[PDB]
Amino acid sequence: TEQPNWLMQRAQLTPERIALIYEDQTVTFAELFAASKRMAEQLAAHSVRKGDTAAILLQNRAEMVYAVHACFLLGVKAVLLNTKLSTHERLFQLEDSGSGFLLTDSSFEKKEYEHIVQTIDVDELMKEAAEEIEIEAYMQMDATATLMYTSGTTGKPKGVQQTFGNHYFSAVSSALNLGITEQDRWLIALPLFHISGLSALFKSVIYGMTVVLHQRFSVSDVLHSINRHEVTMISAVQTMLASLLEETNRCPESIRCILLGGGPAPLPLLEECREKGFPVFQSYGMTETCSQIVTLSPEFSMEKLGSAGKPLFSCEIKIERDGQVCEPYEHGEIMVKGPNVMKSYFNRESANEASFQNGWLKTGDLGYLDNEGFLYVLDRRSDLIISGGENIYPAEVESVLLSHPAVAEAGVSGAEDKKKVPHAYLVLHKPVSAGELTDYCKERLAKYKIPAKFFVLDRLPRNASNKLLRNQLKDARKGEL
Amino acid sequence: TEQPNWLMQRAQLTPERIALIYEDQTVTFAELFAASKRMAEQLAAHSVRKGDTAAILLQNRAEMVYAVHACFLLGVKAVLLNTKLSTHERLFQLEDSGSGFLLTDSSFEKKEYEHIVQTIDVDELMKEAAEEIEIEAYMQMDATATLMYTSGTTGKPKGVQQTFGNHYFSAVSSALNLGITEQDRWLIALPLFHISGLSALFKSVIYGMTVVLHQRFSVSDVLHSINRHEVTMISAVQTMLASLLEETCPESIRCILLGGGPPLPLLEECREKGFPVFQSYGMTETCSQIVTLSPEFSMEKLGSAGKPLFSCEIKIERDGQVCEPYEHGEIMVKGPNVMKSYFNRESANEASFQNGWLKTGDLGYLDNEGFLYVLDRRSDL
Ligand SMILES: Nc1ncnc2c1ncn2[C@@H]1O[C@H](COP(=O)(O)O)[C@@H](O)[C@H]1O
Ligand SMILES: Nc1ncnc2c1ncn2[C@@H]1O[C@H](COP(=O)(O)O)[C@@H](O)[C@H]1O
Ligand SMILES: [Cl-]
Ligand SMILES: [Cl-]
Ligand SMILES: [Cl-]
Ligand SMILES: [Cl-]
Repeated sequence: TEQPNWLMQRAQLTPERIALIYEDQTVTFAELFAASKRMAEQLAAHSVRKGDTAAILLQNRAEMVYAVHACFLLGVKAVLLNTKLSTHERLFQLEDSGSGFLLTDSSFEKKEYEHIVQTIDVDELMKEAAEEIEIEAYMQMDATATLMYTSGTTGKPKGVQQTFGNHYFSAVSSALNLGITEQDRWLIALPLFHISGLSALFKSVIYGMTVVLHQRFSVSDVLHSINRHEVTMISAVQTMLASLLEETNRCPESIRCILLGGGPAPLPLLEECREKGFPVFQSYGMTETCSQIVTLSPEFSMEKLGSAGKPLFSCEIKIERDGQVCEPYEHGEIMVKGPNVMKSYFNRESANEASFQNGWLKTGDLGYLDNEGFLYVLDRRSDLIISGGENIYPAEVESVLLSHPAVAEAGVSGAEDKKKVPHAYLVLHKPVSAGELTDYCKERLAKYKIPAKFFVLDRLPRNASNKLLRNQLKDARKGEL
Repeated sequence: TEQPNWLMQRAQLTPERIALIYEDQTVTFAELFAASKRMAEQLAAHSVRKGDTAAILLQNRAEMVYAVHACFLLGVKAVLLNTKLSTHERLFQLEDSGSGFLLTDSSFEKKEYEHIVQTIDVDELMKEAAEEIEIEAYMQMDATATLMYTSGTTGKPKGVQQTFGNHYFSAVSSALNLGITEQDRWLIALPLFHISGLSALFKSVIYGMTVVLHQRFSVSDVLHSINRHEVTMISAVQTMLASLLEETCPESIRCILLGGGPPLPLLEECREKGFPVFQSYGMTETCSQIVTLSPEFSMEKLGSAGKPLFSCEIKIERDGQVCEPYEHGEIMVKGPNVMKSYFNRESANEASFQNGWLKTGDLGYLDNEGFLYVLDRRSDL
């Protein structure tokens, strides 16, 4: 039911291992526990009470790391806010979460939220003095540690309640998938308010592993940093990976693991990764699962094109259609289970009752398993297009459209015909003929899947997580033929 | 509260990794799961049902490993009997544990136990046909997996109830401690009925790590195995460590896990000849080690057990209050790898547990830097 605070214990065990390398600075676990302890004392001074909820609105900085751990030490549910949310979107999550506080800095417009929560400035806060406190030495495994909002393109975002046990099991289960050395160091250049970034902070204290932290992704800063600090592990999305490949001949020899999240990698991209010696682990997972729950090892990259792999140890997946488990290759909804799967959505009775079934979580993702149990992810249930009687998965068409030389971004929505039909929306680099494109699709897609008409834009309607909002491409800009 | 069966999931994930190296043979996890499922189907034919208690009396053999897993797959508590005990020490434990079965072989006299339990001969048992069964695909974390008796110099042995949870957390904590590698291989030449040998079996299937198994310890056979199979981890008692060092330390070996008492002569020859020896403190109650001392500290934290594994806790108490460094007191352990309760010992359970902590019955102190020094059991003084 409880473990010692990971940071306190990590500090007690290996006080002088590096916890955080951030720009110039290095921070030891002892230092990090010290920083975090005093920040907790300062928050304690501003009336932040055990059992409260503080929201965090910060770019990737050492202070954000301290704030997360400080909340832990005070016993305060931490809400991680996407910094690219609109003012309105932030306000909703502040209200919905029941935050009493917003810990932000001068880089945001604090006063915009003062009317609903007690705003606090990470840097103005740190200067202060306060009565020292006796910290929570124990984490309760079933307590909500962090709340994180989903960013699906359907509906109002849901707060995922992630327990200390969730995070612990995520970290452990991942180490059994990837192994762990004392020489391991992990580069995080993704936001810490997304679970790919946040979970690394917990991997760190639990493994006693250094996290090298970048505020943003810039390929040269990362490559330098990789070499300056002997980085063995990096987390990436497809675009960060594409950039690493074009900026290198071979893969930096320090790197032993590239954890690719977000979506599949197109066949040419992986094939070069194998050629240039890039050890790419593809993965599937979500906010609901506290980072990855399924992974594919490099040695299966080409052999299992399009697969997210197999579940981590202690975890399970299955595929279901109307209450019944699906045969191999039969499309259905992906369901997940394991000690890393979230408690429940916060304050969402309807979604909870609908998304759970006997300890399994319904992910909202469509997919299937092949005979060996590898998982293939189709994309969201909600974006399904039944054109004929048959199903159309937008991610499939977008993929074929995107692989074209002249296509920059592709989006597929289901319009109407006296028979729903598929429409494409292409951002372009070069110009491209609708005949030149229809025949690219002809070669690569069943006829009924191919986009009826084509539209063109300069940008496609994305939410604050860069996710394509399909319901809304009707419309923005002008499309020809 | 539940995990899929470690062996089943491990066989699903990496079917052809080597589970077991024993003598000639090697057994893949797919094979280990097939063998353990078969044996479990054969036990079921002999009326061994879910919720029963089976004792196991065997030397280190591949067949013992199957038996352990067959119990898990059946939902059957496994009692591991020390083969070097007297028959009556064994009969006491069979009665105490409520075993309905004893799995053993020709090496032992079955007729010596059958007036109390049904006896089953592992090798005859295997030769038999059996209908297929629906195995137990989940381990409940809070259920007893194995019952293992205390080697009590302090009176009547107690059955340590070791949960699936305890074993898992023990294996996970140790990994956080030592690190784990695909290339890692662990040699066991110690008895499987002691927790030090048993726990490798669980490490094996949770990590997906090969265990190199050895019926007994003979320096020549062990060093030949170490090299032929590139062992990286090995579990050893004080005696075995003297014997191996006297015959020279293989580059292949990365960790030597030492168990039992704390010898200033001994350790430096290890450092010199190049032995990465990890000193440790554990008990049956903690389902393996709960404290370890890295080689980086042998000199000079002399006489120290080391520091608690992650998730695990160590304090030192006298009267009913916390001692200070370095003031002596009774060592008390705590953590998810620590046994819940002794089997059918109401008095000893309240005696031994003060608020989530286990009174260890050993005395010791912590230094300024919080390392553990273990002195002697409080009993004799
Ligand atoms: N490997 C993958 N392949 C396809 N879709 C993915 C993959 N990983 C994540 N996703 C999508 O991203 C969602 C998780 O979103 P988030 O909570 O924002 O990380 C999942 O439900 C999937 O729909
Ligand atoms: N390094 C050590 N120093 C002192 N006593 C030990 C050490 N290792 C094990 N023991 C004793 O062995 C007991 C458990 O032995 P066993 O239950 O047979 O594993 C512990 O309670 C300790 O008292
Ligand atoms: Cl380590
Ligand atoms: Cl639930
Ligand atoms: Cl025999
Ligand atoms: Cl071999």
